Amino acid sequence: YGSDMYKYIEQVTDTQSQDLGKAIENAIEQGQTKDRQQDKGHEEYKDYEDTITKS
Amino acid sequence: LIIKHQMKLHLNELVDWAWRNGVTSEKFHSNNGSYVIFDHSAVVETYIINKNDLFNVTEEIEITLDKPIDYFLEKDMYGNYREHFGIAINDLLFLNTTVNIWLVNDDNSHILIYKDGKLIDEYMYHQFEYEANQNKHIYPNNKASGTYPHKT
Repeated sequence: YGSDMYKYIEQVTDTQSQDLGKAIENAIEQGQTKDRQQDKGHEEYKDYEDTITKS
Repeated sequence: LIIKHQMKLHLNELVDWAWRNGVTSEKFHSNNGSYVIFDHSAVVETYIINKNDLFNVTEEIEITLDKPIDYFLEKDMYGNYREHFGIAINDLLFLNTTVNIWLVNDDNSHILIYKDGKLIDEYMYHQFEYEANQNKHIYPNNKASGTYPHKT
Protein backbone atom coordinates (compact mmCIF):
# COMPACT_ATOMS: atom_id res chain seq x y z
CA TYR A 1 0.00 0.00 0.00
CA GLY A 2 0.98 3.66 -0.02
CA SER A 3 3.07 5.57 -2.52
CA ASP A 4 6.28 3.56 -2.08
CA MET A 5 4.74 0.74 -4.13
CA TYR A 6 5.32 2.76 -7.30
CA LYS A 7 9.07 2.51 -6.72
CA TYR A 8 8.82 -1.27 -7.04
CA ILE A 9 6.41 -1.04 -9.98
CA GLU A 10 9.03 0.56 -12.24
CA GLN A 11 12.50 -0.69 -11.33
CA VAL A 12 14.15 2.28 -9.61
CA THR A 13 17.82 2.24 -8.62
CA ASP A 14 19.05 5.00 -6.31
CA THR A 15 22.82 5.41 -6.45
CA GLN A 16 24.96 7.71 -4.32
CA SER A 17 28.67 8.33 -3.90
CA GLN A 18 31.16 10.57 -2.14
CA ASP A 19 34.89 10.94 -2.78
CA LEU A 20 36.96 12.95 -0.30
CA GLY A 21 40.55 13.56 -1.35
CA LYS A 22 43.58 15.07 0.36
CA ALA A 23 47.05 15.69 -1.02
CA ILE A 24 50.12 17.50 0.31
CA GLU A 25 53.26 17.89 -1.82
CA ASN A 26 56.48 19.34 -0.42
CA ALA A 27 59.41 20.18 -2.70
CA ILE A 28 62.82 21.52 -1.67
CA GLU A 29 65.26 22.69 -4.35
CA GLN A 30 68.85 23.83 -3.82
CA GLY A 31 71.28 25.09 -6.44
CA GLN A 32 74.90 26.24 -6.60
CA THR A 33 76.77 28.01 -9.40
CA LYS A 34 80.46 28.78 -9.85
CA ASP A 35 81.90 30.84 -12.71
CA ARG A 36 85.43 31.93 -13.60
CA GLN A 37 86.47 34.28 -16.41
CA GLN A 38 90.04 35.05 -17.47
CA ASP A 39 90.82 37.44 -20.32
CA LYS A 40 93.91 38.83 -22.02
CA GLY A 41 94.25 41.86 -24.27
CA HIS A 42 97.07 43.30 -26.35
CA GLU A 43 97.03 45.99 -29.03
CA GLU A 44 99.85 47.82 -30.80
CA TYR A 45 99.84 50.55 -33.44
CA LYS A 46 102.06 52.74 -35.63
CA ASP A 47 101.40 56.04 -37.41
CA TYR A 48 103.29 58.35 -39.77
CA GLU A 49 102.16 61.68 -41.19
CA ASP A 50 104.38 64.11 -43.10
CA THR A 51 103.29 67.70 -43.77
CA ILE A 52 105.12 69.95 -46.25
CA THR A 53 104.06 73.60 -46.57
CA LYS A 54 104.91 76.45 -48.93
CA SER A 55 104.06 80.12 -48.42
CA LEU B 1 43.42 22.81 29.78
CA ILE B 2 41.43 25.75 31.16
CA ILE B 3 43.25 29.06 31.66
CA LYS B 4 41.92 31.91 33.77
CA HIS B 5 42.38 35.31 32.12
CA GLN B 6 41.69 38.45 34.16
CA MET B 7 41.23 41.66 32.19
CA LYS B 8 39.94 45.21 32.51
CA LEU B 9 37.27 46.26 30.02
CA HIS B 10 35.50 49.50 29.22
CA LEU B 11 31.70 49.65 29.29
CA ASN B 12 31.31 48.66 25.63
CA GLU B 13 33.74 45.76 25.92
CA LEU B 14 32.13 44.63 29.18
CA VAL B 15 28.65 44.68 27.64
CA ASP B 16 29.86 42.77 24.59
CA TRP B 17 31.65 40.15 26.70
CA ALA B 18 28.64 39.75 28.99
CA TRP B 19 26.24 39.23 26.09
CA ARG B 20 28.53 36.78 24.29
CA ASN B 21 29.19 34.74 27.46
CA GLY B 22 25.62 34.80 28.76
CA VAL B 23 25.17 36.24 32.25
CA THR B 24 21.72 35.78 33.74
CA SER B 25 22.07 38.25 36.61
CA GLU B 26 25.15 39.97 38.03
CA LYS B 27 26.49 43.38 39.10
CA PHE B 28 29.86 44.55 37.76
CA HIS B 29 31.75 47.22 39.70
CA SER B 30 34.29 49.46 38.00
CA ASN B 31 37.60 51.10 38.81
CA ASN B 32 35.94 54.35 39.88
CA GLY B 33 33.01 52.89 41.81
CA SER B 34 30.43 52.97 39.03
CA TYR B 35 28.48 49.76 38.48
CA VAL B 36 26.31 48.11 35.84
CA ILE B 37 23.64 45.54 36.75
CA PHE B 38 22.59 42.78 34.36
CA ASP B 39 19.22 41.19 35.10
CA HIS B 40 17.86 38.43 32.85
CA SER B 41 20.78 39.11 30.46
CA ALA B 42 19.49 42.67 29.95
CA VAL B 43 21.09 45.87 31.21
CA VAL B 44 18.81 47.36 33.85
CA GLU B 45 20.57 49.87 36.10
CA THR B 46 23.83 51.73 35.51
CA TYR B 47 25.39 54.24 37.89
CA ILE B 48 27.26 57.28 36.61
CA ILE B 49 29.76 55.61 34.28
CA ASN B 50 32.42 57.82 32.72
CA LYS B 51 34.61 57.01 29.76
CA ASN B 52 37.80 55.02 30.47
CA ASP B 53 36.14 53.30 33.44
CA LEU B 54 37.63 49.83 33.91
CA PHE B 55 35.65 46.74 34.92
CA ASN B 56 37.45 43.60 36.07
CA VAL B 57 36.30 40.36 34.45
CA THR B 58 37.87 36.90 34.42
CA GLU B 59 37.21 34.64 31.44
CA GLU B 60 38.25 31.02 30.96
CA ILE B 61 40.00 30.16 27.70
CA GLU B 62 40.31 26.41 27.24
CA ILE B 63 42.89 25.01 24.82
CA THR B 64 41.88 21.66 23.35
CA LEU B 65 42.52 19.90 20.06
CA ASP B 66 38.83 19.63 19.17
CA LYS B 67 37.71 23.22 19.85
CA PRO B 68 38.72 26.17 17.65
CA ILE B 69 41.65 28.41 18.50
CA ASP B 70 41.45 32.04 17.42
CA TYR B 71 45.05 32.48 16.23
CA PHE B 72 47.82 29.90 16.10
CA LEU B 73 51.08 29.25 14.26
CA GLU B 74 52.04 25.84 12.87
CA LYS B 75 55.43 24.52 11.79
CA ASP B 76 55.54 21.61 9.35
CA MET B 77 58.18 18.90 9.56
CA TYR B 78 59.68 20.21 6.32
CA GLY B 79 60.28 23.70 7.72
CA ASN B 80 57.27 25.72 6.61
CA TYR B 81 55.57 28.18 8.95
CA ARG B 82 51.87 28.93 8.50
CA GLU B 83 49.25 30.78 10.53
CA HIS B 84 45.62 29.73 11.03
CA PHE B 85 42.73 31.82 12.35
CA GLY B 86 39.70 30.44 14.15
CA ILE B 87 39.99 26.73 13.33
CA ALA B 88 40.56 23.75 15.59
CA ILE B 89 43.92 21.99 15.66
CA ASN B 90 42.33 18.78 14.39
CA ASP B 91 40.84 20.75 11.48
CA LEU B 92 44.24 20.80 9.75
CA LEU B 93 44.22 18.60 6.66
CA PHE B 94 47.48 16.80 7.51
CA LEU B 95 48.15 17.05 11.23
CA ASN B 96 50.69 14.26 10.68
CA THR B 97 53.31 16.65 9.30
CA THR B 98 52.79 19.34 11.95
CA VAL B 99 55.58 19.47 14.53
CA ASN B 100 54.90 22.51 16.72
CA ILE B 101 51.90 24.78 17.28
CA TRP B 102 52.13 28.08 19.18
CA LEU B 103 49.16 30.14 20.33
CA VAL B 104 49.30 33.85 19.47
CA ASN B 105 48.30 36.44 22.07
CA ASP B 106 47.81 39.67 20.06
CA ASP B 107 51.09 40.92 21.54
CA ASN B 108 53.04 39.03 18.86
CA SER B 109 54.08 36.66 21.67
CA HIS B 110 53.99 32.93 20.92
CA ILE B 111 53.22 30.33 23.60
CA LEU B 112 53.93 26.70 22.80
CA ILE B 113 50.81 24.55 23.13
CA TYR B 114 51.53 21.60 20.84
CA LYS B 115 54.85 19.77 20.71
CA ASP B 116 56.01 16.19 20.14
CA GLY B 117 52.54 15.17 18.98
CA LYS B 118 50.73 16.02 22.23
CA LEU B 119 49.27 19.06 23.93
CA ILE B 120 51.29 20.95 26.52
CA ASP B 121 50.04 20.36 30.06
CA GLU B 122 48.65 23.19 32.16
CA TYR B 123 51.74 23.87 34.27
CA MET B 124 54.18 23.94 31.37
CA TYR B 125 51.70 26.28 29.69
CA HIS B 126 51.81 28.59 32.71
CA GLN B 127 55.61 28.50 32.57
CA PHE B 128 55.59 29.37 28.87
CA GLU B 129 53.00 32.12 29.42
CA TYR B 130 55.30 33.75 31.97
CA GLU B 131 58.30 33.05 29.74
CA ALA B 132 57.04 34.30 26.36
CA ASN B 133 57.00 38.06 27.05
CA GLN B 134 59.27 38.74 30.00
CA ASN B 135 60.55 42.23 29.16
CA LYS B 136 57.20 43.72 28.21
CA HIS B 137 57.11 47.36 29.31
CA ILE B 138 53.62 48.87 29.28
CA TYR B 139 53.18 52.62 28.91
CA PRO B 140 52.33 54.21 32.28
CA ASN B 141 49.38 56.58 31.93
CA ASN B 142 46.93 57.69 34.62
CA LYS B 143 43.96 60.03 34.27
CA ALA B 144 41.34 60.12 37.02
CA SER B 145 38.46 60.84 34.61
CA GLY B 146 36.07 61.44 37.48
CA THR B 147 35.17 63.35 40.62
CA TYR B 148 32.64 62.68 43.40
CA PRO B 149 29.45 63.22 41.37
CA HIS B 150 27.23 64.60 44.12
CA LYS B 151 27.25 68.04 45.70
CA THR B 152 28.17 66.87 49.25
